[PDB]
Amino acid sequence: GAMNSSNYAELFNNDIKLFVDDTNVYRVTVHKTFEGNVATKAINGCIFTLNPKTGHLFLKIIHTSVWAGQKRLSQLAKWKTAEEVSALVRSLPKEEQPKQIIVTRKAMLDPLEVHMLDFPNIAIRPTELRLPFSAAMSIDKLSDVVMKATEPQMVLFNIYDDWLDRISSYTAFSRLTLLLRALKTNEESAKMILLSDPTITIKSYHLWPSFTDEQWITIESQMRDLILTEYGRKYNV
Amino acid sequence: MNTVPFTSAPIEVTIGIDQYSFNVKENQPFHGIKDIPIGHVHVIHFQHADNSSMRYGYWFDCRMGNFYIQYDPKDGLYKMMEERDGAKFENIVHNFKERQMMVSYPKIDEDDTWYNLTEFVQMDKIRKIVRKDENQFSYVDSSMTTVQENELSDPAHSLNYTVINFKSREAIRPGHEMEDFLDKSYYLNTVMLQGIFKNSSNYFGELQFAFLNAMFFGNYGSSLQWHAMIELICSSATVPKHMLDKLDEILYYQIKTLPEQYSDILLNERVWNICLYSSFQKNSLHNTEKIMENKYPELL
Ligand SMILES: O=C(NC[C@@H]1CCCO1)NC1CCCC1
Repeated sequence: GAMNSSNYAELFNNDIKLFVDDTNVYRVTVHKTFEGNVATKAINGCIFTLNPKTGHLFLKIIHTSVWAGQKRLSQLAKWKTAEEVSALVRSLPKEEQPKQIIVTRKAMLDPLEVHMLDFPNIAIRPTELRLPFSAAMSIDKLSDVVMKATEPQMVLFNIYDDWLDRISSYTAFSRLTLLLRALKTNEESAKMILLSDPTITIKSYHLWPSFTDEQWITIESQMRDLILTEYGRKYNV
Repeated sequence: MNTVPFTSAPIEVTIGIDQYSFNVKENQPFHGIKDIPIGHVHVIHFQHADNSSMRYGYWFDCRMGNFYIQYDPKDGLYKMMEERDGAKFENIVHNFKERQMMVSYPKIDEDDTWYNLTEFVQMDKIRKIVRKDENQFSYVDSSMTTVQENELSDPAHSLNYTVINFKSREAIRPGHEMEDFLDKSYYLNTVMLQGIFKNSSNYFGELQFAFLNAMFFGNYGSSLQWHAMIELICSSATVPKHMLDKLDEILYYQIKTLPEQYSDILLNERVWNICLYSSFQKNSLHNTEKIMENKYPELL
């Protein structure tokens, strides 16, 4: 069944599961042609496949060449996503394969279902949550690897850095979704908060800065304030 | 012209014969149905006046034997039986006709409705969907489930329709996931037509038989089967031209004959809107589209 606020802690039990977000797979800039018509130009994209318990992120980079000479690209993007997720599952040892894949957009259900027919015991689930995984390209080292890629490439990251040494998965996922929600709602301000202080650095082997526990509390409060303000503006409340 | 005599009519019942129906009162001197056109299958069906649930009935073909109906007070229903003594049967039928105790199959000469609804339906195929090999006729009722329904519980009493499942290995070639799911032509033409049904006539016969079971008995699984077989054709980009033309005629008469009051439960909105307006074959079912629009514009 669908994943929602009510069964939220299922994400952090010991059944292997993956979120799959396809929102950055097919990315375009829109521009005018010499004749004054509109055209798109694709840029590199990515599938965001995330184990919310461990933080492991399988970032499959989608090179613009995959679209060459293809029609109905937004529909193709969903099947390409499902093809690559299915290939990822096949590549994993049996004991690492997920028991559930949760797609962030319901239009991925049928493509993934069809690509996963060989895994009848892997449940493909939609979600009612409005997760901010589109903002993954606001994380500088993920954006940098996607844009620099010259060919299809699968790269492994831990999106929680070392946080799990000190906090639980539930708390780690809440921090991640807060940071991403903030980056989605007002990227410039969120990034200002994260990097204002030059003395706090990002480890060469990490995605986020090396905050102490106390600094994280301050950071998290600043992201909350950001998100609430932006909202009052959105709705004039 | 053939006859299905009735031993008696002990309980009040509405009797249908093909698309016709008559009311018979408790212990009314009714003794059967004559002038049944040879050359087609037929269905004789029943709904008791006391129990408007479980419509039931029998598919038969008078070229395959002499059949009659007899009420069974233990099992509480009108049962079809075969009379193997041909002299004894002719004698009974001649006496009942002489005494004019039989209704006449009420075919108008101009009317091809029943032919058009049963064009591809064969008794030999019905008896493979309804397995009861000791009888030459086949019982169907409102409640019988299909094999596909069972997979998702008595096998002897199931409808063994061909299983169609758009998200199945059978339907989807490895490496053609997107192609085969969006264009079902290879599942239609190779898997189903060439492989399982062998020809389009057998496919159309099962489709027509499923529709008739849905209409006459309100058999829900039959209704599912009918719509699935429609959707498989409409969702294929490559369909022989003769099949599309014939499908348009098949569906036209099915929609024409459907009771107006039953369109809500017997017609699936999604399948019809997709077949007539979104699918590859949206422009290939002109007669069917025209009667649907003029008779059920609400559904669409
Ligand atoms: O490669 C690791 N991290 C993944 C990328 C590198 C930049 C950040 O994300 N870490 C390994 C090196 C030492 C520990 C394991």
